[PDB]
Amino acid sequence: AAYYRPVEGLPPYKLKNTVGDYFRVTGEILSVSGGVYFFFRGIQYFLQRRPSLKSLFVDSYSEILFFVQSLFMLVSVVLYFSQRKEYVASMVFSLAMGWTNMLYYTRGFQQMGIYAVMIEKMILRDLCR
Amino acid sequence: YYKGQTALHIAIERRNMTLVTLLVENGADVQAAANGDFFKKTKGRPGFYFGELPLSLAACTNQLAIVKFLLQNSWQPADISARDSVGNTVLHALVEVADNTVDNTKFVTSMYNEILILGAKLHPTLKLEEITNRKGLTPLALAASSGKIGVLAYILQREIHEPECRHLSRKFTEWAYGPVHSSLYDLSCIDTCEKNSVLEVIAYSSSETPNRHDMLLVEPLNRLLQDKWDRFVKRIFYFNFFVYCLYMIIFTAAAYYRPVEGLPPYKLKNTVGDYFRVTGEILSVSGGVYFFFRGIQYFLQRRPSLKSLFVDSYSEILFFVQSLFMLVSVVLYFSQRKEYVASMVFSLAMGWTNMLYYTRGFQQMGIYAVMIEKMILRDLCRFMFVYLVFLFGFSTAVVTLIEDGSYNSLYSTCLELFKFTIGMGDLEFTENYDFKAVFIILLLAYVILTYILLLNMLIALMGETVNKIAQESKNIWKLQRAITILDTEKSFLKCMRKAFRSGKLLQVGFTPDGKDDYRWCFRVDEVNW
Amino acid sequence: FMFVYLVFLFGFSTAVVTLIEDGSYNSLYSTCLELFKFTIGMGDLEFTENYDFKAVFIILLLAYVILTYILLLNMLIALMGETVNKIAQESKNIWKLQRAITILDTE
Ligand SMILES: CCCCCCCCCCCCC(=O)O[C@@H](COC(=O)CCC)COP(=O)(O)O[C@H]1[C@H](O)[C@@H](O)[C@@H](O)[C@@H](O)[C@@H]1O
Ligand SMILES: CCCCCCCCCCCCC(=O)O[C@@H](COC(=O)CCC)COP(=O)(O)O[C@H]1[C@H](O)[C@@H](O)[C@@H](O)[C@@H](O)[C@@H]1O
Repeated sequence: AAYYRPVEGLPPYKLKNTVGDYFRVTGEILSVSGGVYFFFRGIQYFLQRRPSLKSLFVDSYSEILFFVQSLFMLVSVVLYFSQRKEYVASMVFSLAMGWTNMLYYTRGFQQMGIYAVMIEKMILRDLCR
Repeated sequence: YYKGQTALHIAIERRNMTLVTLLVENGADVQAAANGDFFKKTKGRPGFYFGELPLSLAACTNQLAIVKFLLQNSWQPADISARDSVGNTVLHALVEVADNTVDNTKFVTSMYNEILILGAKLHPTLKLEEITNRKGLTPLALAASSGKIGVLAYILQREIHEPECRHLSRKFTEWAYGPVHSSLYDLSCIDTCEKNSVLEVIAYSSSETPNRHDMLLVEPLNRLLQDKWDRFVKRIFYFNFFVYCLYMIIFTAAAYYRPVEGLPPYKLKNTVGDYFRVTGEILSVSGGVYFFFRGIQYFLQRRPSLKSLFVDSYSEILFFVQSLFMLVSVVLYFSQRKEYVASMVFSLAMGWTNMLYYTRGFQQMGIYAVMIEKMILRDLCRFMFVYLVFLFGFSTAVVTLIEDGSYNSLYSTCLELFKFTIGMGDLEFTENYDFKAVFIILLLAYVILTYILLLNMLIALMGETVNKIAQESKNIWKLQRAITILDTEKSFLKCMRKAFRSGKLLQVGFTPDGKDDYRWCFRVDEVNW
Repeated sequence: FMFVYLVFLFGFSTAVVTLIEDGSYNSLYSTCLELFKFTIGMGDLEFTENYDFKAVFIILLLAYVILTYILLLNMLIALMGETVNKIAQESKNIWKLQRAITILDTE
C-alpha cells in the first residue's frame, strides 16, 4: 500500500473506475486497522500492569515499540485527512519500525531467539557507551 | 499389558533374592515369554525396553548372584543364548541398557565380563559373543552402531590373564623387553565382518548416533585408520586430487574459449584450436557424467532420509549438483539455446569451490575447511534473517519516501543500501527530493544499525563459535578421513584385497578344543616403566 | 587462508569472465582484479553494462561477496583471535630464545 501511494499533492485522493485504486485503498484500510489494533493492545498492556518509569523503560521494550509504530500510523492518518503531504514522513517511519519489529517473533525459535536477544542486549549496553 | 510377568520376573525385579531362590528351586521356568506391550522397546512411552527374558533382567540389574545361580538349575537349566522377539541375547541387553557414564560403564563392563566368561566355561563350544540379533548385529556392532561408546571401548581391548581364558581376550601382551611392551589386537570384524564391520557402522551412521565423532578416537581404530592412510590410501587420495585439479583446469579452459556466435551447436573447422576446444568439452562432460553416476551410487547404497540427507553428506550433494548443472548445460547446448552458458558457469563456479573437498587428508587445511563449513551453516541461517529484515525495511522506507514523475524501483534502492555493507555507501544518492531530513535520518539509522552494530556483532559471535568448536573440528576431520579411507578400500577399482593388516598370525595357539588359532593380530609397541 | 581465498577468487573470476564477452573487463586478469577489489572495500557490483544474463552475473557477484567479504574475511579475524589467545606464552619463550641467540652471536 505504501509503495504504490499516489504522487499528487494535497490528500485525500479520490477513487476512480479502475481496479488498482480499490486494491490500494483496501491495503490502506487493512494497514490502518492493524495500526489501531496495536494501539489498543498497547493501551491494554499498560492498564493491566501500570509499571513505573524505572520499570517501564527498562522492560517491555517490544510493547513500547509496537505502540510507537501504531502512534506513527495514526499520526499519518491524521495528516492524510488533514490535507498535508507530511503523512508520508510519518508513514515510512512506521513502515521501517514495522519491518524491524518482525524480530519480535524470533522468540519461539531457539537459535534465532538467542541471537536476537543477544543483539538487543548489545544495542542497549553499547550505544550509550 | 504385562504379559509373561511371572513370579520369578517380579522377584528378580524387586531385588528379593529369597523369592528368586525359592521360585527357581520350586521349578519356575527361565524361558519366560515376557512379551507384553509394556515390556517392549520404545522407552519414550511407559515401558521396559530390556525385558522378554529373565536372564536379561538378572544381568541388567547388576546382581551377580542370580545369574551365577541359574547356571546349574535344579530342574531346568538356563540358556544364555536364548533370544527375545528381535533376536537379542543377554549380551545385547547389556549393551542396550548402557548410558555412557562412568559408574554405569563400570557396572555394565563387570556384568558383561562375568556373564561372558561364565557362558564360555559352561559351554566352551559356543561362541556367545558372535551371536547376531534380528538386525544382523553382534553386541560389538550393536554397541558401535547405537552409540554406546563406553561398552565399545571396553570390548575392543578386553583381556583375561588366566589359563584357558586368554583365548577369549582381544588384547594381548605377548612380548616385553624391559620397559617395552608389544601389544596385540585381534581386530576381527573391524576391517570386515562380511556384512557390517565396526568401522562401516560407525562411519556410515544416520547422524543420530550421539558418539559417531568420538568412537574413532579409541586405541585400535585410530591406529588402524592411520595405518591404512599411510599404507595405500594416501597415494590414491592425492592422485585423485591431482586428477580432479586437471579436470577443473580443462573445464575452465574449455569454458573460457567458448565460441561467441548465436544458436549452438557450432561446427568444427580445418583449424587446430577447435579440436582442442571440443576435446576439452568432451572431457568436461565426461567428468560431469562420472560425478553424476557417483552421486547416484552414493544415494542407492545408503538411502538416507530427509532428516539425514540435508544434515550430512554435503560433499556428495554438492558434487551431484555440479553434475546436474553441467548436464542441463549439455541439454541446452544441443537444444539451440544461449542459456547453456548460465548453467555452465554455475557448474564451473561450484567445481572450483568444491576443490575445498580435498583439504581432508591435510591436517591443518582440513581443520580449517571444516570450521568454515560449520560457520557457514550455523551463521548464515541466523545472520541473514536479521540483516535482510533491516535491509528490506529500510529499502522500502526509502523507496516509498522518494518518487518523481531512477531509484523509483525497490531493486535499485535495495542495491544502494546493500553497498553500505561493502564500504561503498554514498549517504547522498538523490537530490532535490522531498523530506531531506527524514531521508538522512533513515540512512543514518540504517548505517548505525547495520554497518556499525550488526557486522561487528557478527565478528564477535563468530569469535565465540570459533572458541567453542576447536575440538569438534578435529573429531569431524578424523571422521571425514575415516569416510575417505573406507570408500577407497571398499571400491579400490581393481577388485584386490589390500585391507588386511598382518596376516594369519598365530596369536593364541589355543582353543577349548585341542587346536591352535590364527586371529589377524595387529601389533602396537608401547613403552612404560 | 590464501588457499581458500584463491579458490573462491579464481572460481568466481573464471565464472564471470566466461559469462561475459563481446567482439574491457573481458580478460581474466582484469576480472581477477575487479573481484579482488571487493576485499579492500572498493567493489562496484556494477562494473559491466548491456551484457547478457544480467541476473546470473548479479547472482554470481552477490554470492562471491557473501562468501568472501562477509563470511571469510570476518572468519579470519575470529581465528586469528583464537590463535593469538593461545600463543601468548609461546611468544615470550621464543623472544627469550631470540635474545639468547643474539647474545651468543655478539659474544
Ligand atoms: C526510524 C527507525 C528506527 C528503528 C529503531 C529500531 C530499534 C532496534 C530494533 C530492535 C528489534 C528487536 C525488538 O524490538 O525486540 C527487543 C527489544 O529490543 C530493544 O531493546 C530495542 C532498543 C532500542 C526485545 O523486546 P522485549 O520487549 O521482549 O524485551 C525483553 C522483555 O520482554 C523481557 O521482559 C526481559 O526484560 C528482556 O530482558 C527484554 O529484553
Ligand atoms: C552459485 C555458486 C554457489 C557456491 C556455493 C558454495 C557453497 C559453500 C562451499 C563449501 C565448500 C566446502 C564443501 O563443499 O565441503 C563441505 C560442505 O560444506 C557445506 O556444508 C556447504 C554448505 C552450503 C564438507 O562436506 P561434507 O560432505 O564432508 O560434510 C561433512 C560430512 O561428510 C561428515 O559426514 C560430517 O557430517 C561432517 O559434519 C560434515 O561437515
